[PDB]
Amino acid sequence: VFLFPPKPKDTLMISRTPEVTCVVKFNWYVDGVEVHNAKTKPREEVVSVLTVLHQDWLNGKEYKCKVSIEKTISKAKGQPREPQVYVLPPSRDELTKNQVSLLCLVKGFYPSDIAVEWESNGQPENNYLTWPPVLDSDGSFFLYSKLTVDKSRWQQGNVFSCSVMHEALHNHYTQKSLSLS
Amino acid sequence: GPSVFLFPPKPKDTLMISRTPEVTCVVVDVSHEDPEVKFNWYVDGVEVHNAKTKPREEQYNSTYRVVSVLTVLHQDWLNGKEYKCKVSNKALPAPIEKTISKAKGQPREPQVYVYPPSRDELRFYQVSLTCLVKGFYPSDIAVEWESNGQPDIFPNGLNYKTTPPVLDSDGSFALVSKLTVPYPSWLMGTRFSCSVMHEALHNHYTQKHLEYQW
Amino acid sequence: GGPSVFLFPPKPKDTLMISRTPEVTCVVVDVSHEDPEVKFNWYVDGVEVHNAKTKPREEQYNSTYRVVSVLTVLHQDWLNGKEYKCKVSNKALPAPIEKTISKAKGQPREPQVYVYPPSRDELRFYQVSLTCLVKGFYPSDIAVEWESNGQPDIFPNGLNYKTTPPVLDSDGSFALVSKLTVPYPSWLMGTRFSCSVMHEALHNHYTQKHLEYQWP
Amino acid sequence: GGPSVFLFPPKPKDTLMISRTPEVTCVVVDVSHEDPEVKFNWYVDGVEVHNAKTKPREEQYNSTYRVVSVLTVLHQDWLNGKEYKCKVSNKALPAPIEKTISKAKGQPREPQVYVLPPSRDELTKNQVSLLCLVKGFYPSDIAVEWESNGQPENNYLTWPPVLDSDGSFFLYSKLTVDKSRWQQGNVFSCSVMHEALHNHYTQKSLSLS
Amino acid sequence: MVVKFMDVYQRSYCHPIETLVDIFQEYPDEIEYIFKPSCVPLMRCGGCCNDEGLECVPTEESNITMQIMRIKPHQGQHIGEMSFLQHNKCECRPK
Amino acid sequence: MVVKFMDVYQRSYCHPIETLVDIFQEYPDEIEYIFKPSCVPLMRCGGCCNDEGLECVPTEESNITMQIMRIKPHQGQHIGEMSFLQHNKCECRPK
Ligand SMILES: *[C@@H]1O[C@H](CO[C@@H]2O[C@@H](C)[C@@H](O)[C@@H](O)[C@@H]2O)[C@@H](O[C@@H]2O[C@H](CO)[C@@H](O[C@@H]3O[C@H](CO[C@H]4O[C@H](CO)[C@@H](O)[C@H](O)[C@@H]4O[C@@H]4O[C@H](CO)[C@@H](O)[C@H](O)[C@H]4NC(C)=O)[C@@H](O)[C@H](O[C@H]4O[C@H](CO)[C@@H](O)[C@H](O)[C@@H]4O[C@@H]4O[C@H](CO)[C@@H](O)[C@H](O)[C@H]4NC(C)=O)[C@@H]3O)[C@H](O)[C@H]2NC(C)=O)[C@H](O)[C@H]1NC(C)=O
Ligand SMILES: *[C@@H]1O[C@H](CO[C@@H]2O[C@@H](C)[C@@H](O)[C@@H](O)[C@@H]2O)[C@@H](O[C@@H]2O[C@H](CO)[C@@H](O[C@@H]3O[C@H](CO[C@H]4O[C@H](CO)[C@@H](O)[C@H](O)[C@@H]4O[C@@H]4O[C@H](CO)[C@@H](O)[C@H](O)[C@H]4NC(C)=O)[C@@H](O)[C@H](O[C@H]4O[C@H](CO)[C@@H](O)[C@H](O)[C@@H]4O[C@@H]4O[C@H](CO)[C@@H](O)[C@H](O)[C@H]4NC(C)=O)[C@@H]3O)[C@H](O)[C@H]2NC(C)=O)[C@H](O)[C@H]1NC(C)=O
Ligand SMILES: *[C@@H]1O[C@H](CO)[C@@H](O[C@@H]2O[C@H](CO)[C@@H](O[C@@H]3O[C@H](CO[C@H]4O[C@H](CO)[C@@H](O)[C@H](O)[C@@H]4O[C@@H]4O[C@H](CO)[C@@H](O)[C@H](O)[C@H]4NC(C)=O)[C@@H](O)[C@H](O[C@H]4O[C@H](CO)[C@@H](O)[C@H](O)[C@@H]4O)[C@@H]3O)[C@H](O)[C@H]2NC(C)=O)[C@H](O)[C@H]1NC(C)=O
Ligand SMILES: C[As](C)(=O)[O-]
Ligand SMILES: C[As](C)(=O)[O-]
Repeated sequence: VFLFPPKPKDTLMISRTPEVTCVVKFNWYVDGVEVHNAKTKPREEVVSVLTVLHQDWLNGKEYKCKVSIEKTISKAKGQPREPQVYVLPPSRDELTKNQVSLLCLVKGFYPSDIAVEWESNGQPENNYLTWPPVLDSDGSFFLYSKLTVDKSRWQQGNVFSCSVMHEALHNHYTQKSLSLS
Repeated sequence: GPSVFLFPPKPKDTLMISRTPEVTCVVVDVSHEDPEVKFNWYVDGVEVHNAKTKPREEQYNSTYRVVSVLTVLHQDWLNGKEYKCKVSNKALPAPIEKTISKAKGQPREPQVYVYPPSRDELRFYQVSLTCLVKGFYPSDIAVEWESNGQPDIFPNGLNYKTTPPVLDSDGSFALVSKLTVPYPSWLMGTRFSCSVMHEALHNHYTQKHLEYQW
Repeated sequence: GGPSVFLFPPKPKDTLMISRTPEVTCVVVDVSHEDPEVKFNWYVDGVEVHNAKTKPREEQYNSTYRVVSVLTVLHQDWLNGKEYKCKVSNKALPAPIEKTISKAKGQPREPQVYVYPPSRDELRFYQVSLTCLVKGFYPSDIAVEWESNGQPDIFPNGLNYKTTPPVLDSDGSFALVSKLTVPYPSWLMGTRFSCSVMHEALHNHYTQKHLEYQWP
Repeated sequence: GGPSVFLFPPKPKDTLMISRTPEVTCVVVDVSHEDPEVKFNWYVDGVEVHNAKTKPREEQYNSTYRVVSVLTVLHQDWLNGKEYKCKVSNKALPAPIEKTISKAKGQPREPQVYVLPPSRDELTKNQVSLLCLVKGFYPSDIAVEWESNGQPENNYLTWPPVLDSDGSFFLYSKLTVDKSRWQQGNVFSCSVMHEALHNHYTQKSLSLS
Repeated sequence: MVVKFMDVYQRSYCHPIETLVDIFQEYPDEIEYIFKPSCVPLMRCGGCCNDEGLECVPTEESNITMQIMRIKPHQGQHIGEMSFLQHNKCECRPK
Repeated sequence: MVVKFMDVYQRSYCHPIETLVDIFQEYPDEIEYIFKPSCVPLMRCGGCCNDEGLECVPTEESNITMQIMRIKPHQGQHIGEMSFLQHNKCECRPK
């Protein structure tokens, strides 16, 4: 069995529903106490999804999935750290091409649970690649996210923004913007 | 039952003729009652008798760790030859078999781009230099940083970390390498270089340089 | 050439405190490696005595031994003017060497002790000087020390004082000065410094003068 | 052995005041009545000088002679560290005896002079003790005097220099005065002369007030 | 020799440095007294930053108590325990 | 804890202390430039004396050479050697 934690974005936004995924009769125990608010998705020729509440996962509660094998998962322990967010404009060499890479550097955060997205002019940009966190030399994590855009969109002067969500950020959210010049 | 893991040669060893590429076959969870392990190496089906086996290792969890290494020729791995490691033990009824080979597909030349720190990062004493490497295939690659401040400024080496390569949207691989240096070493004009080794590069090697710009 | 002999008296503090043990020390230098054995014979007012303490020979940088013998003495014997003789016999000596020592004869005289605070001119330095004048005493045998009521927190390494050797004054008595160097704040904070003098002509062989900062 | 030689330096006050004459003194003792001849050769940094003066032979009580040779030297030569050598030749010696002397080497340090009034305890006596403290000087060559209302004092005692904990020297000089003279308000002065002093001279005074 | 740029810049960079502070600067209203020592050594933020738009400020503070002697000219003196602010951590921050 | 009066008075007494000195104030003629670091660490006399009538002053000085980034607006910039005056001995002397 593979017990996946919720998605970082779900646990940080109240509107969304964070849920543990007990990928394989199911029985869930929150720090011992049993719960029956779980569900079972159609068997795919199975997955049990346990809806959790935000503050409990973020407060380090432990979630066990016991199917009839016991496996448990919980948020990583340790002093959290606020992510630093930097945006790097395209390099001179890459401007000789039809597409350019916009980079978002996020370093110095703990735990590794984090969400990154891009957007422009109020619309979400979808053509981006985010590497998984890397353990840095000081015990914290860093990552990069790369947004690829047609050079014409960049040279026109449009503003592109890297949005980052982490538990240790004020309002669980911050943003850095980037444009020509 | 014991598990087997077969690792490929270091990208750096396969691209430099001065180095020795080798494929490594590791065995874990070996019990004390049945500690013996046999190794049968095969290339393109043909069996080979050149692997050197290293002695068992008592692990912290009371299991033994057996490893066998097989040297390979640079031209063999880069041409896509298939390598197999077969393991035999009394603890497993059927002998486990693992296979490794170089990824097939049109090789692609990596593009290398370097970036200075963001202005917002200067509130820290340590700043970040970035090297983007994208567009390359296969994923086998080596990335290092170098400086003309080595060794007089950086006697203990350079502090950099690199993402494992990930498949990008165009079917190629990409990674990022972050070099951390003190701000004055960047301010004083020290040159920093992102060095990339890949089979689709001229001489299997290229470099991009970074210096403080006024 | 040949070895030489030097006979030293007991420490004044030792002859004046019953707890302590005074001793006369007979030092022999320029002892050859070929003939390193030295025989010591001690006499007190002419009579021989056999309570002498032998010390292990000591190698010197000039490739020669320093052989020492120590004779303990009774307080009253030394103070009463008894003569102590060290006879030294060595294979390199055709005749043994003799040396005698005794307390200076003369009417004992009581020391006067006076303490002086630092001069105001000396405040330009972090370390200041406290002064103890001891005059009018005979014989020259005397002991001078400094004490302070300052806990070891103030002077963990003890007190740094030095004293002039006694010299003859215009009236036939001996006089000396002892200088105690202390940091100014230790003087400023009210530490009480004491000059302790031990001499045979003093009642109980001991007196003391005290010194501390004074405020208008 | 035989005759012994002792070479003495100039008096500190003589090397410091231009009016005075510094001199090095070569004293030869244990000279026999059989071989009473003594020749002196003087050298300054190896170069021979010829201005020396031999004093009349002096017969001692142990039936030996004492022969002295005095060499006048220059103030700056002595203070600049020149080396003065006395060579003594006598028929009773296998070879001549050579002795050398020169000013102590090292950075000279200026003395600080402090005058201490008598303690209250001693004010019950017919005479009080005024003290002059001189510390922190180098080399140890130094001179000390007392004065009062111009006239120099006579009843004072000066101890020789003592090596202090920091490698410099210090001494005390004690002036004995009648208590009436002190309590009358007279001014007493300690005069110190040393190489490292401005004009080789300083003076400190104190009086009841 | 010459001090290398690496060493100069590092030692000059924003950090808590032992600084001699006039007691009166910390107690500007205690006018009627003389203090001995008149100055105290306190860890305080000092040094330069990587950008003129940044300033070296304290981010962690604490107090330290020291025995200072207080003198009233025509009355007396006494040793008391005065407290001072010291800077435990310093960082470059936008103004 | 408390710092004992003994330790406070000693640490604050006249002596050479590492001090951060602005370069412009040591090179007021070179006002046409900008320096990185703008401040350099120099041993300078500081601290208090045993009397208010005394002041902590240097008794023997020395020169020290340091590599500094000299920036001239819109003309250029380079690491250049600059000499500074430092204090090796201090003493309390009357004002
Ligand atoms: C081989 O080396 C050894 C040792 O190495 C050397 O040791 C030191 C001292 C330096 O020399 C180093 O460079 C070197 O490494 C040589 O051994 C030395 O030999 C000389 C003789 O040639 C002796 O000189 C005598 O010293 C005494 C004083 O001794 C005390 O003080 C010394 C100060 O350093 C100290 O080292 C001694 O150990 C000793 O210390 C005392 O010890 C006692 C006992 O333990 C203790 O209770 C005391 O508290 C302690 N005190 C102190 C302060 O430490 C000195 O008094 C002698 O002077 C008299 O005799 C001379 C020659 O006769 C004469 O010139 C003097 O003017 C004086 O003359 C009068 O003599 C009569 C009787 O003879 C006497 O009644 C009078 O009172 C006296 N005075 C007057 C005014 O009349 C003498 O100078 C060294 O002490 C001795 N060193 C040691 C460590 O033993 C050895 O010579 C070398 N050999 C060769 C061939 O070169
Ligand atoms: C026969 O008699 C004569 C003289 O007659 C006698 O005189 C007096 C003393 C009475 O006893 C009388 O009854 C009697 O008749 C004897 O001659 C004597 O011989 C001894 C040695 O055998 C000499 O000892 C040396 O003395 C010097 C100091 O001398 C000055 O001070 C004396 C008083 O303290 C004074 O008497 C002297 O005249 C002399 O006075 C100085 O004179 C000069 C110029 O004239 C003047 O500028 C000065 O101002 C003035 N000073 C004063 C105070 O007045 C002493 O320093 C010597 O010590 C060194 O040598 C020792 C032995 O070599 C050694 O142990 C010491 O440690 C020291 O040497 C150390 O080591 C080396 C030496 O190897 C040396 O280079 C180092 O520098 C030194 N180390 C240190 C750290 O310093 C020495 O003790 C007497 O001076 C001398 N008397 C006279 C008047 O000349 C004769 O010995 C008799 N014969 C026999 C067989 O016994
Ligand atoms: C008792 O303790 C033992 C030691 O701690 C345990 O051994 C470990 O067992 C686990 C599983 O039981 C293995 O997990 C696998 O690891 C593979 C990667 O191994 C590399 O990385 C690990 C950690 O980073 C390192 O310790 C290894 O030594 C190995 O390092 C590489 O070694 C090669 C050989 O020379 C070298 O060339 C490389 O440079 C070097 N790289 C690094 C970074 O060090 C994974 O790839 C495996 O992946 C599985 O899952 C994949 C996804 O599904 C799948 O594609 C794969 O096919 C595979 O199934 C797997 O996760 C540990 O490697 C192993 N450690 C060692 C040292 O052997 C033992 O299990 C334990 N026994 C118990 C508890 O009963
Ligand atoms: C330290 As010095 C030899 O100058 O007194
Ligand atoms: C200033 As108070 C010693 O009287 O408390």
